[PDB]
Amino acid sequence: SYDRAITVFSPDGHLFQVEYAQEAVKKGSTAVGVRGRDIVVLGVEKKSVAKLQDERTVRKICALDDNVCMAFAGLTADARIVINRARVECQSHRLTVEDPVTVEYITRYIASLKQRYTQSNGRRPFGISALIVGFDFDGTPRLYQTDPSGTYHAWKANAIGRGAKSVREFLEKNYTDEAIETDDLTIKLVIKALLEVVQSGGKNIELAVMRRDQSLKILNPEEIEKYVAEIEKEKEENE
Amino acid sequence: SIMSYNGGAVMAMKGKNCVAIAADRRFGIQAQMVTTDFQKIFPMGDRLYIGLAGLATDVQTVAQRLKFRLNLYELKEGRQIKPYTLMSMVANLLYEKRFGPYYTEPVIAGLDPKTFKPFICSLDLIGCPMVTDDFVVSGTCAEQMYGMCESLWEPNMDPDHLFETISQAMLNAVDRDAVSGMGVIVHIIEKDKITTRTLKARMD
Amino acid sequence: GYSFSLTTFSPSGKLVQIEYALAAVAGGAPSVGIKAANGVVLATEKKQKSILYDERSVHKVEPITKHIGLVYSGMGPDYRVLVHRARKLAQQYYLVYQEPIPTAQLVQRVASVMQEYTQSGGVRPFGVSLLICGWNEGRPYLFQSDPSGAYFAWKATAMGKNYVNGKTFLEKRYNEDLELEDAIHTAILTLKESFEGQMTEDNIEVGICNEAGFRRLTPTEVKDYLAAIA
Amino acid sequence: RFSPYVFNGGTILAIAGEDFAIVASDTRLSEGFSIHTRDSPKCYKLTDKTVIGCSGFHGDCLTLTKIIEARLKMYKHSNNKAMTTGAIAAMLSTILYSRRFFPYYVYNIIGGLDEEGKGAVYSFDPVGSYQRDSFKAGGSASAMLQPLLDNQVGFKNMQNVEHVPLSLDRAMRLVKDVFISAAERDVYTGDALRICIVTKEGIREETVSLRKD
Amino acid sequence: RYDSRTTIFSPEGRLYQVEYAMEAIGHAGTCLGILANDGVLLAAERRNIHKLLDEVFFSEKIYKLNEDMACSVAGITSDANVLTNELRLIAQRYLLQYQEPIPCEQLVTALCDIKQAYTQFGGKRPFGVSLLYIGWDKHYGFQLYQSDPSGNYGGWKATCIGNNSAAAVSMLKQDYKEGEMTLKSALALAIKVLNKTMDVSKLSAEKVEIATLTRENGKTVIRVLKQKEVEQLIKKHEEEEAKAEREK
Amino acid sequence: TTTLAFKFRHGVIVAADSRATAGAYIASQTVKKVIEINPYLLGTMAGGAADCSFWERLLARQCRIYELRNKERISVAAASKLLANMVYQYKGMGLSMGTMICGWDKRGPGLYYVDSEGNRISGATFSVGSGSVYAYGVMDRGYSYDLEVEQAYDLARRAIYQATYRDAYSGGAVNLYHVREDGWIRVSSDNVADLHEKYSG
Amino acid sequence: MEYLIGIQGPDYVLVASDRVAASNIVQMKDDHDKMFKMSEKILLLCVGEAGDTVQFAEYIQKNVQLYKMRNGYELSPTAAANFTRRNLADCLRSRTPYHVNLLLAGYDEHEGPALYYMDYLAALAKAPFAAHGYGAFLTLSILDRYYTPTISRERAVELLRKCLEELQKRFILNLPTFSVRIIDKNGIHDLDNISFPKQ
Amino acid sequence: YDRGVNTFSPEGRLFQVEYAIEAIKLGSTAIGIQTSEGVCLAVEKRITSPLMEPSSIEKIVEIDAHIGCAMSGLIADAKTLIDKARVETQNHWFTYNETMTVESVTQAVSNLALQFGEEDSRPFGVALLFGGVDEKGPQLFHMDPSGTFVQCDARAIGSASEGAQSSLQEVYHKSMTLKEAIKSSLIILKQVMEEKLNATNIELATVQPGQNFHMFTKEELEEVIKDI
Amino acid sequence: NQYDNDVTVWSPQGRIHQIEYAMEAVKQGSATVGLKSKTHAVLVALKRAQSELAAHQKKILHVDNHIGISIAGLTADARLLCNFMRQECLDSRFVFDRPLPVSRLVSLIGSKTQIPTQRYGRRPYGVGLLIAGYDDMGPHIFQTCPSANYFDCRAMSIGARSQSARTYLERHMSEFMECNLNELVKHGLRALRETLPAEQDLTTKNVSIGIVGKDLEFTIYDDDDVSPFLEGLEERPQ
Repeated sequence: SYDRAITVFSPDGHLFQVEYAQEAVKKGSTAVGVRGRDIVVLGVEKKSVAKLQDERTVRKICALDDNVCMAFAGLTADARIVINRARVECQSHRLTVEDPVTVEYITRYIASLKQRYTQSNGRRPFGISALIVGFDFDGTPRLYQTDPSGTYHAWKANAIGRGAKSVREFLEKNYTDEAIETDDLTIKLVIKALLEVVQSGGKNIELAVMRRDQSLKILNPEEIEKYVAEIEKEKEENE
Repeated sequence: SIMSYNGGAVMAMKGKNCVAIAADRRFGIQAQMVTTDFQKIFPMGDRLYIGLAGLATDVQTVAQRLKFRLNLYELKEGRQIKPYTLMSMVANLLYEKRFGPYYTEPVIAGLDPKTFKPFICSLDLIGCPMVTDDFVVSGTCAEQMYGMCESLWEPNMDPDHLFETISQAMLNAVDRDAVSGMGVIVHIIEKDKITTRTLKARMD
Repeated sequence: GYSFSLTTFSPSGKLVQIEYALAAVAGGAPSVGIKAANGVVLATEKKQKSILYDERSVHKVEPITKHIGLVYSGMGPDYRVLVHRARKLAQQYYLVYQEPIPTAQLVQRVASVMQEYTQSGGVRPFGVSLLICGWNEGRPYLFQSDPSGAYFAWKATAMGKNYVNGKTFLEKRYNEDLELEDAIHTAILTLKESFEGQMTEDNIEVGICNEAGFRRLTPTEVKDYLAAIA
Repeated sequence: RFSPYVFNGGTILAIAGEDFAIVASDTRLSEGFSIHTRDSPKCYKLTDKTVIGCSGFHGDCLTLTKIIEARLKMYKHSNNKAMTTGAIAAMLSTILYSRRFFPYYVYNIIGGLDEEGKGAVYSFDPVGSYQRDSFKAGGSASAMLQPLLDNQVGFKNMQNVEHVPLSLDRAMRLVKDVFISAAERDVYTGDALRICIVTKEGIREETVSLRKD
Repeated sequence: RYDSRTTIFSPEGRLYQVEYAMEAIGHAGTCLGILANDGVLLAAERRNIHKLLDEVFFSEKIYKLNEDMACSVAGITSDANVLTNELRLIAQRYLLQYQEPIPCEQLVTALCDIKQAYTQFGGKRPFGVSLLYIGWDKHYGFQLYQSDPSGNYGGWKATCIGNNSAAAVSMLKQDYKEGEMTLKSALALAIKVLNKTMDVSKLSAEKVEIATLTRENGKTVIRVLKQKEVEQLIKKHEEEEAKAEREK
Repeated sequence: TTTLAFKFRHGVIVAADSRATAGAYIASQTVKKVIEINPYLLGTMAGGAADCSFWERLLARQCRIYELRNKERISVAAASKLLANMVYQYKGMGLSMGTMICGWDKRGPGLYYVDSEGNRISGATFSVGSGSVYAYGVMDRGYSYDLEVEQAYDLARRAIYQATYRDAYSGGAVNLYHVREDGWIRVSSDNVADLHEKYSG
Repeated sequence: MEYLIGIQGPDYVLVASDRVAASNIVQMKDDHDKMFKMSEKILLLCVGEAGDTVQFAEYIQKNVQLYKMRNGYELSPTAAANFTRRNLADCLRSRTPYHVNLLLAGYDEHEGPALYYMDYLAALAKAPFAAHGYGAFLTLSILDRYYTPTISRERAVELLRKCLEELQKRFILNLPTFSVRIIDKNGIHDLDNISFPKQ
Repeated sequence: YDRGVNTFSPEGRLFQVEYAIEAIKLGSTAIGIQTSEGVCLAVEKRITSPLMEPSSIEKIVEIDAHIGCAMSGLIADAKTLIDKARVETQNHWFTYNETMTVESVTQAVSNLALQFGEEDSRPFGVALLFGGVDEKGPQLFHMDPSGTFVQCDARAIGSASEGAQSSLQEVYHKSMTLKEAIKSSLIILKQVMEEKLNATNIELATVQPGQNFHMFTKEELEEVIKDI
Repeated sequence: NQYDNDVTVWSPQGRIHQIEYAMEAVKQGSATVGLKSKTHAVLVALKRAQSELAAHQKKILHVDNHIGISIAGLTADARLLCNFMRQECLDSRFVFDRPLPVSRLVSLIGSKTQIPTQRYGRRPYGVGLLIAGYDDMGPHIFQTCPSANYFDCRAMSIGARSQSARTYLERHMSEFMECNLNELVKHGLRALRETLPAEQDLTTKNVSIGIVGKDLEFTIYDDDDVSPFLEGLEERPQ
């Protein structure tokens, strides 16, 4: 049971050290994200503040360019490097080619950076998994994800973190064939999906939206408190 | 020449227990002025200044590289820097660009950090130090500044007559120069305090 | 299983190989350093195996600059490496600043040299601790480094074999101020504390730091102190 | 002091036929006011359907010819087939541009058959720009040969003359007549005339003498 | 087992060499910093105060690093001197480039990227050093930060790290102040906390150290206050202890 | 050498001559000075023969890889920018290059101008060459944004004819390309001696 | 050759350039832009060689945007100006020097407005007004005549019009149109374009 | 013994490359057939989620406008080999004004299929099928992580490899047509996959001599399914 | 077995086992037979099918106009030594403007394969080269080995079960120097048929023949021009 090198194949053909990095993702905070008609949205599960520290330095959602977003899991040491690297590449692309950076180009860079970083010994792979959301490529909303093996991949709705399997099974019974228009309805989908949190405290949610033309809009814990109230109010009417 | 591209004049003079330093204010390309508030005297700790003259690129560049090496020095040692130590530091920085040299000629003036002893020196553009006991000058209008200082300098002078001597030296020598002028600033420092005055000069 | 390499930890504590290198310092020759009011006294123990060995060939008390001396307790051949390193490093200060390097400043840098051999992973650390002395800006100084890379400042200390007896001796034996001469009389008395044989002018070797510079003693000078030494 | 170039003279002619190609050159090798040899043909059979000519500085003509023959073998063991006429012309432009800042002083003309069995002529410059033509004349006597071939082959500046394509036998006497007129007025031309004919049956060679002065 | 280099991952799956490094911080000294309006402070513990030493530096835990920031330290001394020489050299590189001081967070992220990078590349030992940060800037004023051997950090209002620094946090939450955060209220809180951790009775002034950082007319002075004025701070706490039991 | 390019309501018109000289000696009369980069891009040859031929072929090598990776054609502003950065690395080493980049884009028509000095500029009308200044007069007198298709064909064909008349280094045939939304299309290629009888009457 | 102008106010910075992109006799482009929004309160004006203007100023353009995305806040106009000077002086003693002339216009929330001057030899200056090009000679003495430190933004546009009409009179180059910006506490506002009916 | 590529067995052999062939076996199946009218090609998608966007899963990529591709095994190793194979045909056109032949594409690809320990890393985990129409007509090739390059007339790899190849030798002959061989292919596919075959489980790719465009089928595939 | 890990480690008997194992990799490939007359050197190899409808993997490959080689062992080290082989041949054409002597080409191969048999970090080349050639002194047949001991020989057969081919060649090696081009070839492919199990036959699709001659460039025949060679044979003596 040799699991102590990254360049060795198992006799049934596996790379267990690549496989062990994805177990480190499952100890991370959950984050979901859907794409809408025009407005995309993503939400995170924020852990409890320990009463004696500032909370503007626990940032889990960042923007690479002015029109693309980012949510991750895993461990924050390896996450900070990939964020700081991808801010350079989406900026250096704009210099070499005068367009803004598409959402598909920047995920190939992050995946290829995690790709070549797997192959050599003495390079412990990045134990994070990212979600890249942006309605950037000419009015078209897209969201992708990454993987510690280095495989970028496109979904229409997503969940990561601890117990994402419950959320992914939840969305398939919830994400209707009705494309949820009236974008507060789409936000009400995510807040209801994150209302099936591991704990669902109600005051522990940070959602971030983008109306495809503005900048990033972090919601406030009075507007987000309004949407939690109407979810319980409309659920009481169903009985 | 390249030294005559922007002009400039820096003068230092030793007193009894005090020391004075002065410079002009004009910044300009060869014949066209630009502004009259160009800094050429930089503080390096307390009771110890430095003056730079020559190419205005290397004036701002050397003053930032020297400040880079000074703050690393004053943190590995709790003490401040001695005036001889700064002169050896600057001459090291200039000689590293032996064949690509910075076009500036520094002037260092200051007191001893422990005692009251004044200190003046000046360097070449490749780092030949030169300590004196009366005055040092640098800039384009060098020969005008030698003619004034050889006649007006006295050995043991109070801070009153030291101020009046370096004022009359700088006002008369710079008005004979073409590419220097537009105001003169004077720092006179001593053990107790630091006095900075600006003089009423010809703005032509 | 952790005692064979250097680049990894133990699950509870600290590095094993650096602790084993400190065991080599304890098996060295004894040495004493005493900081007096006006100077610093170094003293060591120099016994040859046979009568055949010349005593005037290899020295222990060793100058670095004109005011900086240095001894050790450990392995002699590793000592000669970082002496020659500390020589060349002392000149590089003097080429830049045109001023003799203060004794606090070498020990910043010499410990950073001994730092670098504790890195990965095919080198061994030193097996030498040091005692560094000097009289810079009136006040004297007495420092001590180690193969880990730490560095301190003693009033008086001792290293080598039977140091714990010499620690308990000098703990009882130090005051705040004596002169440089009385420091010499009490530095030979503590070297005599753990000794085997007749202490002559060649069994020991002593160097001092005046404010007038560093110098090591001649055997005639060391005889006349050891003559009528308590 | 040392200068790395010298001029050696020479004249290269190529004509793309309907199903053939004719490449001709003189054999005189000169320098300054001297004759090194009277036997130095500039034709080089690359393949069975491609002949190249090289003029200008002779030391670069020997180097550039040996570079091309190496890369023909490198193509063949890597691709199990021989290069076409158009593939060599595309390869040579990269080779000539590869020394853009220390150039070959060589004028080049590649003549040969295409994949359809028709003539093809590619002219060049010392830096590596090329185009396909029907006929080109390169070398020292190039200015003495282009205006005549425009009259006979291209039928330029002629009124009420029909355009019959050039047969093989008519094209032979055109090549033999232009070098006789060129050898009278040019000093870097004479002593022989080596002619190579590329058809669908192989490569024929033919030598006609010229004046020896 | 999984006792090899920092690479690899364990199954299930975590990083044991980082855990051995982060756990080993509990054998170090003791350092802490407190909330303050118009100021910030640090406190630390003298270890090994045997009487044959000199204290020729008079500043051991504390390193004034830029001009308006300092830091404590806890862990291996060999790795401690490497980082402090690096970290001062980061701040002057920023100052050379912009002619403005480093704004107290991207200094911290610059070091934590270096401290991280020995966990990914083999074969290096991770830094067994945790340390604090105090400073002032243009954007947020007085700040506190908490370095880790992993390369992770966090901005705190009052924290502690070191030997017995698992129960000292409980007294900080029991004595949490907000709004009222004056220095004399903050200095009086600090001597009480070290009294719980240190089992040395009567709390000798030679066993502690207090460094403060205030803001005065645009200077940001840094005070490493001497042993004479620690005495009025200790006996004030000794006075308040005897008075507090008069209700019983 | 004379090239011109202008964009209007119905796409972009490209026209050029075909004479290449060597000193006072005419090398050829049938030089294709409009380099067909793609089915959707066109480039010109103005100043230096092998320099404009090489770097635009290297650009055509580059844009195809961009299309295979991203499953989408490159924009005109992007292809102009990539050519500007490749040439700028050899600045001062003696390259001659003055080409233009033409093509339809998602933003519409596209017309950029590229020097060997690094003058990447956009615009509506351009004319590059030795006889370029002879073309700016006759084109700008007749230019309108709302010209017809057959009218714009007669404008560019006239403008090359007036340039080859005064200039000595311009002659041969007159090529003419038309950039449409789907792709470029070759219009015609006329000899000057045939245009001389038409224009004189 | 081409022209820049730098009128500084008490709480605003008025900048203007020309719109000409000539090639050695002809004037290829008459609506050219020389204005580079580095940030939401910082402009950049660049005049120099044919290639060095676009290559250098876009290198500064994208590099200041990296500071914004990575730290979350914006550079001051002082530090943004003093970063550019570091990049010319390092790249000066090399085989590839840049030959451009710059001036910087910024507004600070703490320091108010600011104007900086830059030579191709990388010298900084803090000026109440500046200009570049050959037209800088004729015009800045007019601007030296009627300048008041406490001037309103309506007088400054009028003083700009006085400054440009004499360049229409005694300057050999054509220069018909002039684009104008303004920077205040809100941000970069674009004023109307300035053109000239000559006769 | 094995534990590393720099080691022999007493018998042969690797023992490291043998394990790389095993990593192919858990990939998805893929069938390509060479026929004189042109090369058809088929693959199975194995979609997990409905939220999972289907066209982000690539199995047929376009190397050049006359050469297709098909893969199995590790996707992470595959994206490197696809990237070079596009560049190698592109450089060959740049210096020869012609299209690289299908056989000589894979020569350039196999030249770093075997570089894994031959420097001065591990072998790859991916098998490939290359189909194209060059000047010798239509061609179909196959490689492996051991770089062993070979020509096949109708090949099937991935999982269900042996189960396909036994059934695939039954129906193949030299005088097939292209429309015959497409429906001959997906009969084998629904025998060897587990789901009911529909328009979302598989995708096709055909290259023809006169039809260098359209190495694909886009919902004409629905018409082929009901023609079973 | 603890000495059986690296090329560097000697055994306590003096035999490095890693070189001994690369000899066994040569026996995994198929058999191939080379021989020569006074004027003609002919090497004949045996193809092996991968499946029923896949093409047969080639063995004989062209190097230069006077040198062609056969192969046995790993296909990785096959093309790796081939690219080194072709590079050295055209350098003598470029520099000296002559073809290489065949004998001193093989000494370059032994110097090539020596270094990875001594330094750590690289395996030996498991490969089975048979070389035919023409220098100025006539035809040559060479073999190599992963132990870098290259042998001059007049007939040789290596690969799987290639001993039965060697026993045929020893009782006919006197006949080889005198026969012409024609039966020299079918002296050689009478030797391959004893490296076959007796139930299948040497067909057209599974054999290759390469001939280099004194006036003949090295030519590879396959699957269509083998039929003028396969005529005029007897059946197997069963």
